[PDB]
Amino acid sequence: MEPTRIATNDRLSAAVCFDALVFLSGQVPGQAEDIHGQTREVLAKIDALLAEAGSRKERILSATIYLKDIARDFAALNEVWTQWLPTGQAPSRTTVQAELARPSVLVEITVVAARG
Amino acid sequence: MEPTRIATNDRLSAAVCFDALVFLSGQVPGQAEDIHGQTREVLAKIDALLAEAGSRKERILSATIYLKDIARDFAALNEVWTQWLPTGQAPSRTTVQAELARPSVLVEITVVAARG
Amino acid sequence: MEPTRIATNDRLSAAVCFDALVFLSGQVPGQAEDIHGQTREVLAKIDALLAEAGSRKERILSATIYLKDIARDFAALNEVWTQWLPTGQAPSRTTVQAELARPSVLVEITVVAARG
Repeated sequence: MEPTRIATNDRLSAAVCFDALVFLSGQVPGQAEDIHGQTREVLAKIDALLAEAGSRKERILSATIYLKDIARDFAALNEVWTQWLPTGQAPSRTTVQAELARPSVLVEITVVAARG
Repeated sequence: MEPTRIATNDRLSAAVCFDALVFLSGQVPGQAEDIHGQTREVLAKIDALLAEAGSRKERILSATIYLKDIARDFAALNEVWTQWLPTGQAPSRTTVQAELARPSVLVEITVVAARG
Repeated sequence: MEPTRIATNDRLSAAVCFDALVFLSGQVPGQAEDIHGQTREVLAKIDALLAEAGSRKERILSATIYLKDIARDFAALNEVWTQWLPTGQAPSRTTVQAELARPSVLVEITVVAARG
């Protein structure tokens, strides 16, 4: 009956759990400068937060994927994304263009998942 | 306790169901080139997925509506949207501008709904 | 087993409740023209809708924050946002750039929360 939080700072919590649902903050890349690397890094951060929250990649319910330049980077995003997903178990998905908080960030992904 | 999926490909599932919730992938138009036609087509695709997932238009919980050109197309979007909705039963809604994966796509809508 | 609605018009309901979840429509500012004022006003509108829906600021699960100009206004948004949040209880959050329905709107925030 109470939300619980993982990795809280003054602006956000990396994850909020409520009953059987896990809400992740939008994840941004690490040090990669290129789209492939950055997508890999975002997805790695998501996989770790899912684990910490009692979920897993197979239990993702929805992902919204924000690309700084969707025309330029959609193909690379899809390549890395499809490799990362568990086979036959893709979530619902929406991919749109949006500038992110820093101009060097090319990709940000926000996930909602089911706790196990 | 397990998500189920409808129309899964290598990138996404058109719908993911979990308990009493239905998460739809962002729906894009069919063959229409114009905003009115494209909005009608997106909403038709949503109505079919709601049916397949055990929901209905009256049970939509939230919609995020992405317009390639919000200044240009907000009025047309609203015309078609309000016609399509069941009377007195509009969902929560957010409408923002975002380029979609192809430049010819003017509108994309992502819905979360309650299973019946 | 049925969604309930708060403040329904022909396009949207300000809030939709379903079981223990509250889905708010994207909230836009009041009369403020500046980013600080507009953010304060959006957050005030959210706090009122949370109250009406049986929730509260401490029970927010996720927020998506849309900025017309993320480079310009991210710092001001964060200042007001962090002041408004209950201490140690920040939600999951995603902040991206998107033009809103009127050019004078600088900020719009969409919240999902847990009913108490």
